[PDB]
Amino acid sequence: MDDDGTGQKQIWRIEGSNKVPVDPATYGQFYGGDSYIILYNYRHGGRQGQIIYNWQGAQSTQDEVAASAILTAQLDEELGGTPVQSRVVQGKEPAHLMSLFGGKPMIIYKGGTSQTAPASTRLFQVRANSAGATRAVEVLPKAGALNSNDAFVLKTPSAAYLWVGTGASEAEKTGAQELLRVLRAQPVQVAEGSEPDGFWEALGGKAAYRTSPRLKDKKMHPPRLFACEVPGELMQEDLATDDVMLLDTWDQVFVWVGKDSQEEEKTEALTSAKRYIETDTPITVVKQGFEPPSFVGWFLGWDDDYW
Repeated sequence: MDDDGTGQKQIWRIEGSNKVPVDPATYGQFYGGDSYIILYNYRHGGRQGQIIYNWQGAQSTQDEVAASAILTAQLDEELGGTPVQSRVVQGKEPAHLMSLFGGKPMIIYKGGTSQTAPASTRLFQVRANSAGATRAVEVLPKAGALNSNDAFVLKTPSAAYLWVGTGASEAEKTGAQELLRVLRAQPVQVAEGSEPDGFWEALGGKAAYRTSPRLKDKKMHPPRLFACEVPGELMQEDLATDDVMLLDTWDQVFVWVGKDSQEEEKTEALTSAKRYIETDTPITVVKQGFEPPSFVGWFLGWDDDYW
């Protein structure tokens, strides 16, 4: 798709069985535990058209999802079934959808509706893909949560650190700032290995986080997650508990084993890992629930309570 995503849009959130208008002041912010609908109006090649994006966060419950069905179909009917439908999952947003925010990052708040209240020790992971689309995701305000490849955003109602990774980009730098903007707070530009005392004091305590040689390093052979090749941003949900996943991080290959996978799966997973390499490196095996900081690092906004 080629449109610049600066057309007139409207954004509802699924609340029970209805869609309720989201504050236009806050378009671009999204609760991860909530589904949304975006009527996007655009003119292009002399012809107007509409796009319905049906966004659904990672924590979004099945009843929410099922309700967005009726809602979408209704909305669609109202407009005379002309708009182009597209259901989207947190992290698999197409370029177009990510451009709908005038360059601003998509920020995703932990929690959502059932509207909760935001715990003001709150960590935010900030990652950009190749094309620059930037996502700002809220992780648990712990300490082993950080990684060198990203920029991160801390907050206490006292201090507000913009933690930079050594493999972070300007696009990742910017978006952290743009978050702080929305978050109404004043930054303190930290780098990796130059943290104040109060830093780790807010994280709960210093702990050697999601770090590695390929996560640390600067000039990016990107990560590549295979089931037994997952497209888009590498999410925790991407990890089917009844499967073995290959995570090739280029100078390392992991073999993530799902809790409920059969044996022969792990057995040829490994076999496949070996043939995958030798047809142009550690083959570290990791079990579900037992994820080393070096594994979890590559994922966008990992939860430990997740399962």
